[PDB]
Amino acid sequence: GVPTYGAIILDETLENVLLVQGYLAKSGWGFPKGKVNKEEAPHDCAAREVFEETGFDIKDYICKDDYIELRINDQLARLYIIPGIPKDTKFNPKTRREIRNIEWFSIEKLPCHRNDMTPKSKLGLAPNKFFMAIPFIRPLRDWLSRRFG
Ligand SMILES: Cc1cc(=O)oc2c(CN(C)C)c(O)ccc12
Repeated sequence: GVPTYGAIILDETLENVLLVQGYLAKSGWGFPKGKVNKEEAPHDCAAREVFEETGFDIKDYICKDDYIELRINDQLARLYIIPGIPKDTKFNPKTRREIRNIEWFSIEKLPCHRNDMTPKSKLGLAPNKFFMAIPFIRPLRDWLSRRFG
């Protein structure tokens, strides 16, 4: 699979993160990210995708050692961690055809797994509008514990 790069943007308090809402197959909330072009560097893909989806340029903020990276069905996804962005920042997707909304969310109130259906005696997971973000929440919390306390 083709690797994807993007960003976990936090506010000044480290309480809140920035999520984007897609359409159709991407109909819930996730971190801004996308597939890398041929010969494009990780950090440049990250800045490009985040800019298309939020109107915020992260080029001069990226720390090349500061990221979280997961494999998800044999696709690599790396999100660079960008702390200290004020909540009064104007965001503005370029691609209005891809992005329905942008909003800040409380990290402690976000879920880190989806719920089962054992109250109903049925296998699988109940739907969750944070499906795309969920895998990154627990790594993010641990990474923040370590780097800050
Ligand atoms: C929209 C856009 C196109 C592109 O190819 O690269 C970008 C980069 C990366 N460097 C500067 C080339 C940005 O930092 C910010 C925006 C873009």
